Amino acid sequence: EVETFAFQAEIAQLMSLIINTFYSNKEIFLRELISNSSDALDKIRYESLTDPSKLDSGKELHINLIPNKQDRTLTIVDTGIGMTKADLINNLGTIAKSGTKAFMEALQAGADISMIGQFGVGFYSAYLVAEKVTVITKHNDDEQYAWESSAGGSFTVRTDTGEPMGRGTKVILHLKEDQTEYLEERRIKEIVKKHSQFIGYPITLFVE
Amino acid sequence: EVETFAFQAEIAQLMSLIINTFYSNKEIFLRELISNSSDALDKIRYESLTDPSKLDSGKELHINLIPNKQDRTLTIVDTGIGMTKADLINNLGTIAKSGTKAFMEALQAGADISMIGQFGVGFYSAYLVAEKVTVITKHNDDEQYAWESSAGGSFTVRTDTGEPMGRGTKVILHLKEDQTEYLEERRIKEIVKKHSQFIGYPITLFVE
Ligand SMILES: COc1ccc(CO)cc1O
Ligand SMILES: COc1ccc(CO)cc1O
Repeated sequence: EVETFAFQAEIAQLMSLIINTFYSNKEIFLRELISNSSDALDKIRYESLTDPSKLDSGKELHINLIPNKQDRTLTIVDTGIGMTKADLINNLGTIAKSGTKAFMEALQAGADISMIGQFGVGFYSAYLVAEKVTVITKHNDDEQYAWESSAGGSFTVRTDTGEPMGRGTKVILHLKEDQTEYLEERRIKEIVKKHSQFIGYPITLFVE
Repeated sequence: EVETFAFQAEIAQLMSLIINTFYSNKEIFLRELISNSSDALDKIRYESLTDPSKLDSGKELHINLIPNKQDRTLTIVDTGIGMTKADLINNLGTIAKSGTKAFMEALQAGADISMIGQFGVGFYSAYLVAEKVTVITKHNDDEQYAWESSAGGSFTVRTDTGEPMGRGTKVILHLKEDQTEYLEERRIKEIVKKHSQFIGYPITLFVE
């Protein structure tokens, strides 16, 4: 049982734009995914200030970076707040239609793709590097779900009976054939150091 | 009926540090307050996607900048989500103790005060320019409250029976004697243009 949904027109346009614009500085995708992860870790920390049972699903607040050259995947795992099914369907908890609008008009006033996260839709930068993106998420208030899209106007949602994760979000990036540099330890380290050096949670880069 | 609370030690330390460090680039305060405003406007927009009655307290999503040379105040008004009394007491909805920690260790690794918002405590930059800060807030789920602090380790909270605001947050900056440049139309315009030019909500600068 997989449900299939249409992107809103504006999100589908943002995805096309990210896929089709010539734009070399693709590396920013990782910074955007890590920021999303950091935000979501903040949220479950905040909630726990007043209800410490929120952390019964896992006390450790962190980010893992898991490359796999065999599968051609880069996985970003957080133990953040997670998303409900509703949040997942509703553009991964974003205000994506109005974010896309403000981003498009910025690209007019001399902005570039790297500024995507200022418009609150930095998730979609995944599509600079990935041909397909799988999102596994678990929120305290809901079940574990898998979201999936290879773009082209539609995404799926299914209840995930894969590995329970306890709480958080896992972004699986099925990388384009020409973007495997993002599987290299050296290169991931460099991008993390460049763009993500003041993140307030441990970021562990796994090794193969 | 005014309640008086002690800052957590770490927040009191952050406030001292902002007050006491020699640091010329004070203008960043406005960017930080506007970002907070933008975040809070995003939140009430998000909520409204699924419950349009959230906007019964006011449909218009915007930011006003109100200088007053007579009172020596600069007011930043948003129609964002607002804060509950609990959020207000608990460091204006922030994870300020762990934010302060990460900011302090950054200031070690060659970071500067302007990077305060990356640690999620950019509110406290108000204290670059203001000797006293009053926060009026109204959340859909609570009453209107006034928060007040001139730093020195303590803040007050009272239920505000002043002008009903419907929904949002109002930051009143009682400016230091030597910081009145932030009341000048020209200067506010310049800072908004410099630092806050891709905010996705109208920002109206009032005139005297
Ligand atoms: C709310 O949590 C999240 C939401 C979206 C994303 C996407 O990168 C990651 C998260 O951790
Ligand atoms: C959540 O709303 C807010 C919280 C804190 C501040 C502080 O600048 C402004 C807001 O609008």
